[PDB]
Amino acid sequence: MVQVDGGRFATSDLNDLYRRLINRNNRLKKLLAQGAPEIIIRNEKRMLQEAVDALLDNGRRGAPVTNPGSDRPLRSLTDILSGKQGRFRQNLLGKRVDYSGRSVIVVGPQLKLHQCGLPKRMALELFKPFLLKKMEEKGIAPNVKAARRMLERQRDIKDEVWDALEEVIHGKVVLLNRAPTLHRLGIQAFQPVLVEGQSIQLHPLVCEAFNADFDGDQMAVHVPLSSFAQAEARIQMLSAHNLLSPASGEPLAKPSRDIILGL
Amino acid sequence: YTGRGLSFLDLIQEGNQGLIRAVEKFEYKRRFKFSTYATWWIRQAINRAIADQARTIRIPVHMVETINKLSRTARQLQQELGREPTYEEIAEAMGPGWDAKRVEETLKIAQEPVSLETPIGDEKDSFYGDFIPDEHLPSPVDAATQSLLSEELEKALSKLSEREAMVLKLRKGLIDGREHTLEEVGAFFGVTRERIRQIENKALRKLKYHESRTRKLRDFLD
Amino acid sequence: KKEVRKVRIALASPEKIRSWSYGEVEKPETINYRTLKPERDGLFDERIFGPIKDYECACGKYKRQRFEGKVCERCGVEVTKSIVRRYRMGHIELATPAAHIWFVK
Amino acid sequence: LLMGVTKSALSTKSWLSAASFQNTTHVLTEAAIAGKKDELIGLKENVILGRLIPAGTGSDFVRFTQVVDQKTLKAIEEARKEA
Amino acid sequence: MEIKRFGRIREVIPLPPLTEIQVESYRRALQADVPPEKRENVGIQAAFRETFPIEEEGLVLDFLEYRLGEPPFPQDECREKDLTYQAPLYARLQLIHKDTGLIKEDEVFLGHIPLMTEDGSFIINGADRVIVSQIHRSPGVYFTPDPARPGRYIASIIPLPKRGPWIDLEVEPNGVVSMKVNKRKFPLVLLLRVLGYDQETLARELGAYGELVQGLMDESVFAMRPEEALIRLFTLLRPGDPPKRDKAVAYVYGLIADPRRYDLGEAGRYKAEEKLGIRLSGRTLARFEDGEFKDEVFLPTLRYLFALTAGVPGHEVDDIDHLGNRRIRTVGELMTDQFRVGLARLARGVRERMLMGSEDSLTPAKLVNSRPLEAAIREFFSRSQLSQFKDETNPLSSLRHKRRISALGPGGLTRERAGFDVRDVHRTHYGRICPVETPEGANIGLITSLAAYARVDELGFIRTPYRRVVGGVVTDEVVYMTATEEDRYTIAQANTPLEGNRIAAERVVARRKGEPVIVSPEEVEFMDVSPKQVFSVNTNLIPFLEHDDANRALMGSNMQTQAVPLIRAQAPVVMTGLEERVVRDSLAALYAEEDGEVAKVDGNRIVVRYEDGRLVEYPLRRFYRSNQGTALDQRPRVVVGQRVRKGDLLADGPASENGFLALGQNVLVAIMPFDGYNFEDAIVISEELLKRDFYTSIHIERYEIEARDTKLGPERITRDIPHLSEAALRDLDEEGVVRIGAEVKPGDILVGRTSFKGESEPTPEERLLRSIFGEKARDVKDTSLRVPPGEGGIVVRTVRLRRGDPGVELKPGVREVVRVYVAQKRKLQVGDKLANRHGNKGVVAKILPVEDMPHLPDGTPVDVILNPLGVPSRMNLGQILETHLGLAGYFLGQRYISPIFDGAKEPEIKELLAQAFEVYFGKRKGEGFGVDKREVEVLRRAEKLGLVTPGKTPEEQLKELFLQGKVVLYDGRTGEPIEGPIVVGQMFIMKLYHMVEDKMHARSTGPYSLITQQPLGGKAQFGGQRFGEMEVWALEAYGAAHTLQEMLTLKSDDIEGRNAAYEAIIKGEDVPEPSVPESFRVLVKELQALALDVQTLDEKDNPVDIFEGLASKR
Amino acid sequence: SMARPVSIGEAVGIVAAQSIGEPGTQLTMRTQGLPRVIEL
Amino acid sequence: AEPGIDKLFGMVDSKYRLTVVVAKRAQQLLRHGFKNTVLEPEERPKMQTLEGLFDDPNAVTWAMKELLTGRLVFGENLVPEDRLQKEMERLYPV
Amino acid sequence: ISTSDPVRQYLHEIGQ
DNA sequence: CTTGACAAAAGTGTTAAATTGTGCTATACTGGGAGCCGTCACGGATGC
DNA sequence: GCATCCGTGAGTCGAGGGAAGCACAATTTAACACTTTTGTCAAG
Ligand SMILES: [Mg+2]
Ligand SMILES: [Mg+2]
Ligand SMILES: [Zn+2]
Repeated sequence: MVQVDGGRFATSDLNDLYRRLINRNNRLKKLLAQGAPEIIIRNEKRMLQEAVDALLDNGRRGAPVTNPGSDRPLRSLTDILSGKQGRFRQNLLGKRVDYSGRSVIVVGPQLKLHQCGLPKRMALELFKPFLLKKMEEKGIAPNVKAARRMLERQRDIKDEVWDALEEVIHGKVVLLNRAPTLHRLGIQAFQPVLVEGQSIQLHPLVCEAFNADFDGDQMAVHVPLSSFAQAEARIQMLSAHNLLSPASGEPLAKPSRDIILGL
Repeated sequence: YTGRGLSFLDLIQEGNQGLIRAVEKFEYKRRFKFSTYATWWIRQAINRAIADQARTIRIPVHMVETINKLSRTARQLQQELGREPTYEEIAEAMGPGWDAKRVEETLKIAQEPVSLETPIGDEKDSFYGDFIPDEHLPSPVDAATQSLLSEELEKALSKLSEREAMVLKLRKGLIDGREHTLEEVGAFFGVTRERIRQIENKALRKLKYHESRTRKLRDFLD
Repeated sequence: KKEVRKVRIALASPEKIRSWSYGEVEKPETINYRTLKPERDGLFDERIFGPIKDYECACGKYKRQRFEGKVCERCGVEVTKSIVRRYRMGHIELATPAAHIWFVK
Repeated sequence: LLMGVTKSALSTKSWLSAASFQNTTHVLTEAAIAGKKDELIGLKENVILGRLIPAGTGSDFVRFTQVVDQKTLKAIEEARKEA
Repeated sequence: MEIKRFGRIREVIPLPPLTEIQVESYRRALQADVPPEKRENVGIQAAFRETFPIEEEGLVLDFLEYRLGEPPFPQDECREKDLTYQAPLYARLQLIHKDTGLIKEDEVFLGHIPLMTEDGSFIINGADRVIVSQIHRSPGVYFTPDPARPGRYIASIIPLPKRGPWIDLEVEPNGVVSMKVNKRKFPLVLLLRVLGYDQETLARELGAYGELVQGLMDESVFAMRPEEALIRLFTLLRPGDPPKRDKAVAYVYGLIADPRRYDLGEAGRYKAEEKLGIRLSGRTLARFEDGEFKDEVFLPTLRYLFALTAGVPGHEVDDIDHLGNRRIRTVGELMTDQFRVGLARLARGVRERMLMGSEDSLTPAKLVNSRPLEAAIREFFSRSQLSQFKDETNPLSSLRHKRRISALGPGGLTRERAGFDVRDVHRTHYGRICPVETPEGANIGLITSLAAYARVDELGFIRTPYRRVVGGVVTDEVVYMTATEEDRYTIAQANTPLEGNRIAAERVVARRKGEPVIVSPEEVEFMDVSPKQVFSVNTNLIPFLEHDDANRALMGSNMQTQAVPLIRAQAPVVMTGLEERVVRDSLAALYAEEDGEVAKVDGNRIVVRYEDGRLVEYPLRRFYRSNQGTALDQRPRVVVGQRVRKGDLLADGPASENGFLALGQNVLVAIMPFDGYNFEDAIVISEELLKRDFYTSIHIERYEIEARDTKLGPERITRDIPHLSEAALRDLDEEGVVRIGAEVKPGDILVGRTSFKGESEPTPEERLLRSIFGEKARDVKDTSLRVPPGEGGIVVRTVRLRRGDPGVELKPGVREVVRVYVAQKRKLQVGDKLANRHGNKGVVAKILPVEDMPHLPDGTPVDVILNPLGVPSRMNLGQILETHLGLAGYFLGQRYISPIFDGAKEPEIKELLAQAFEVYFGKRKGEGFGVDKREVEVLRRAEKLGLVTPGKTPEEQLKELFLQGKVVLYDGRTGEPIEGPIVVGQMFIMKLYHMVEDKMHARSTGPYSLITQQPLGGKAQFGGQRFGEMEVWALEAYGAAHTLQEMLTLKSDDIEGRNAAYEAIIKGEDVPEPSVPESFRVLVKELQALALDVQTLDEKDNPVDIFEGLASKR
Repeated sequence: SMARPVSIGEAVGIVAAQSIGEPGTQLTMRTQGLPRVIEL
Repeated sequence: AEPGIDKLFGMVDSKYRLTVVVAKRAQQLLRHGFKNTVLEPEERPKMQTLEGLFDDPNAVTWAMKELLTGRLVFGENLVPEDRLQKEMERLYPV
Repeated sequence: ISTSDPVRQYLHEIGQ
């Protein structure tokens, strides 16, 4: 039962289900203590059973319990743990991740097969802790807090921050992702190249693997952190290393429309 | 009484409790029919149950009556003036002891909590709880800067003497977690309170001198 | 210390459910409408599920980690980390037994 | 016996993956009554627990490989075999 | 720049008012101008006459009339104060005491009716909204074939939505006709008996078909009295309730004979009379009069069913997707339905109040509680699926949104439970619903657009116009007619040749019941008005539509809506003729009411002196922010003293040039690959476009902050924010708000606000820091509003609403609210999406300097380079023809109006290209320049490709290439020509609303969820990217176990893991080994809450505590 | 993917499922096409 | 592609073993501040900075180059983890 | 009366 | 390193005031109300 | 042989979305003089 920034209270439906269960249980206890007739006690016991049911699995038996003033069924534990929006498929099998960005993709014909065009501001935000460490190493900032304060305001960023960022990303790779990830090459590791602009530059030869054209497709960027993650991305997930299709064994990064036309 | 926060059967059971009370307190010597005296108790029990159990955040009965009276007054003024009344009119119509501020506070009190599972968009896949950040647990940045401040403070206290650093770390609660008093630190060291405050002041001055000569601790002050 | 290798799921007896619970929830009250503090014996009771803020009881007599693992005699709230509020469960003692719907429907 | 992919997946020995696939109530009730113990063999269970999946670099065949240079290895062998 | 018009079809009637589907429907619903005694029984008047009179039964509440007052605030004030543009609604009611016979009358304030603006939209809570019309199955009587059993038919009686149950009549295998109501089947014999029907009547009426009547001659209940038959039926319908005569008759009357609970509808009644050949007295299945039930529709329905089963020639099954069987509920009907629901709730309240209280001392004002009616109306206008946030990126966007037809919504289909049949293009969509315009994806076929010439009639059926053809001559008589009426005639095509008015062609292409046929001129009865009636307004704006594949015309028409207004927007060179009408009917531009002279011209207002002498001042909407953030401004197009006639343009609206719809720019386009920067729909543009400010738009963003009351104290909007330097507060004024005109970047302060800090003792390290620095902790903290990352611009407006202001209804506890409007001028950049009307879309991937772009031999560089490889697969050849005509117009200095399916053909385009080449090469010849050497090389290569005739002079070969639409194009980088001639022309390209500026997002750390502690989602919340199941599968397939574990734990919800990882990274160390996710702990706790003992074990089966001892009871 | 003997530890089940399901959209739908694969 | 990636794949029986060896060597290099490297001063990976050429801070690149040189021994059950860490600390104090 | 409808079942029980 | 005061911030009892919880009202009143088909189609399982 | 019940139906993204009183007894809170301890400042 949290208080939002506006002072309003937001609570879950489990609180309502628990309140109904407790009210019915206490009223049954009072009725039993008063020697109520068998009809009243039977009705209250039946309501107690139905409240327990609604708490455990709302809507399984009878009319779903809804919050008064609305027709939306209350979310029970079973609904919390089941379905596409349940705990398993929404928070366990898949999660939202830190050090992740997203932007529109454009074609980079000058890129190498293992390279991508990463915007400077996206790289600055994605590699923020590494950038703060590098800034502290040099004379840009005295400590990490001062570096973060410097990076808070766009007009306070000096020109050496970009040099430090270029130093940071050296050797590292990022995972480019396009949805839906139908096969495994829907996520590919690329060596980022800092570019001026706001759009991600994609190598043409990987487009067929990504099923990506440039009529408005967007891609996500993920930053592996440790030595294991970087090694896995650079060795196993690198675009220049996955050249053949795992489905058939034929090349998947191969010449495409304009390349084929010219040749 | 349906539609006021309690389901039909809950109202029925609360009225059953009221009926039991009416049977307990009924008197047949007065030659009145049972329904006449039982209706009072049944309605009483139902209304009390609505006042007590129709809100997730429970509100006392007197305050519930105040809210209901305020809503009735607002509705009457709204239908009489042909527009939504402001707080001044409502307060004036409520009576003495009521101003616009009290009406606004009562309306703010009468705000029911909103469900965290209320859908946002047309698909109904998104909900309120997906847009409410958790501001209780410290962020990784906050924990990191707390650790950095602790490390820098530990390094800064190294330049102090062996006993002065202990005095400051005890007075400021850096060891046991809670601040100690001068008499308590004295009982720990056998020294009186005045000497303790003097040595703490001297060590604090030394720390200020070192900070001025180095400026390696000012950024953490925000 | 030891690493998780298996995950077992089984029925919970009433005794096990009571052993899980740090206290019985006897009232449907969630929080006070005026002070916004949790109500005693309610769904958000600090005496049951733990303190709202780290190392501080409801009555505000113990407010530091020096008195860790202590339960205040004035308020009954354990002086510990507030994150236990995500892990400490309660229980409701039903007047009459109720069947679990998962084993019925 | 022959069964479809859905029935084969829902009748797996691990209740975590079966419950995270479909029929969560049914899978969980059968597992709870049978007292089933999930040995964390496949990939979905490790994902649910956030463990290292038993595939790729997380497989026991390659996970325990040790890398060591000439000088330190010679130092260890000489310092131990001298006894 | 003269305009040349193509086409031979003469349209007899103009386009109807494009927004009439909204405006006329709402006018009929409200009837606010017609006097009360002359109001017809439709709309809210019908709702009043239906729910009233209210009788407890001696209190009777009778309704006499209603009226709508003037709105409390104007539309601009409602938008500025977040109000609803509505008019007060009062009802005149009389309370009659049947005992005494006394009447007391007073006017009761029933509430507020939202008002429709002149353009056809509403202002709900200060936001522009559109009520999308809903298509559904028309009520009435239908006869469908039974799929399970061949040769059998089932009759369905369908009332208005939520106005009665569907009635099913089916001939069962046993021979007994069964009636199905409310999922319950019972013998129709019983209900037929309840309607006062005997054996002889049935034998006489339905007995002329065969054994079917013999299946309806069950004498076991015929001799049974009607009363006991009615009670028996009541027992069937609801078993268990004690059988009582009064309860049973009330239930049956409510089910089949109550006008207040069963309503067949005007459309339903009309369809029933048309199909069954009868005349319904009302709109109910039966009438209850003289204490008895009289049949209305059951006997005709059963007679039709029996005759259809028998096989009579005159009866046929009903196609439920036939658009004569599908009707439209416009804004008026939906609002009336919700008003009737609210009025029924109010009637319930009035009935329950007159039961109590002093029947002697009661007034209509006391009985009537208007709160339910207002609640229903506000719910309809706010939280309805059909009440959609108005799409006003450009005037065409709003025009489309007002003409959209949705099969979804309350009472319609479901996005997922809709099959192929409901989504298909029925043959009756011709001229009534656009076939190509629909949102591709999950809503294809479910949302469509009304056709250009189509109009919805009184009953809700879409009618289309046809010209009457008699004796072979096509008359100017135009008949608007529905699909069911359209099926009865042979309708010719609008392109049929005519010698004046006589049909000239001997063979005429026509339609008979939607099927194409070849008929004689004497067999033609009707003709199409024009090819425009088949398509919607958006699709009618695509020139050379006949050369585009439908899948790409869909994209082009949809993207015309998403184009943003441009500061230098200009109308297309090749037009269809609807641009002026679209601008005129969108009400974005300003026109003269009558003939007059302009008195004053200003950027803010235009004052006109009309002939009658009255001064009329028209304020100009300047730099107004639309719902999507685009700037909507009107620019004056007249000068002081200029004489204007009636309807003359006074000021362009957004995206309009001299009254013509201007959604983009006319640019010089070369169709050729360029260094892979055209790869896969990518677009190359010249820097010259940015130099002269083409594709430059103005976008306004609104930032809102509130100063509230809090238990610790009130939040103060002030310039004195603790712990900030003068540099941060430089642009803030004395009141704490950023000054108007200041340039703000991300991280800059817009409104300064300080909030009282929660009472909490500081950490001992902070206390030692404060003691060392001797700084007392302040009582307030910075909670000011700052510019989010990736945003900024120029502060152009500040709005401050304070509590107690006139009309400002702030929420309780909010002292004040401050809104900052920041406007930025966006130029075209890499990642921005361009498109054309023919479905060719792509993002800008490269911006070249002028010296790098290919250029004409005269030195003119091209503006845009398009990849030709996007043409063959998409089969949208209209862009090529537009490019050719644009090249002709560019060298001839003229624009073209070529209507769709009747316009510029290739010979005409080639003659225009001949004239264009004449001027383009005569200029060169007069200037004293022959043929380039490199032009000669290109001509040699072209004659090797067979593009030019061998043996001709270079000038003639160049003319041939120009007639083919190709020119000798030079490479700006090398100076050498492109080895082949390149199609260079002038094409109209739109800059779409989808910009990389609003789509780029990145995150290292930020907000986390309350329960799962995982990062939030969305750029607005500074959320992370969802790494769903398929991404996890991709990592598993790659074998990246550690990357997957990091994404699952270190970067999502391992609180200790993520904190330690961030701390290690900022210290220059490697991130530590992760731990158990918090989501798994939540899962375990929820499973425990379900009374399931979930235990994590070790190698030796001993329990392992994943909660760190925080949940173990000592 | 490498035209060499498979390395021990590869999640070939996930690769198999992704390989089969990727061209599922290309299968015709109109006992034939994607429904045939689903019933198989 | 990574330099010498074909040789790295051919030096191990399973590519994931190659990844594990590279990552473990990179962590060893990071923990000891690149002082345990088997690369000669002319073989150390370098990056071009505005000031000039400096040592490459990416430990994965160093590990891959070291594995290419062939002066590293990788396998299973070579030496005890505690003893290996202690000896590496002793020879290369950090 | 109706097993699935609690209100109807209660009304039937009290009607006896 | 100590007393020897002393301003003050904190802690300690009672009390009058709001604030909140509980009982009671006697003509007679005695079984609800919102429902309402493009009911979603289709396999899998149980069970008559 | 059929009838009934149940669970299932792609991904990512944004955008806005957000019957009632009235009396009376307990209980809690605020306030308020007073004792403190808790800091300080003064010299010894
Ligand atoms: Mg695309
Ligand atoms: Mg779409
Ligand atoms: Zn306490």
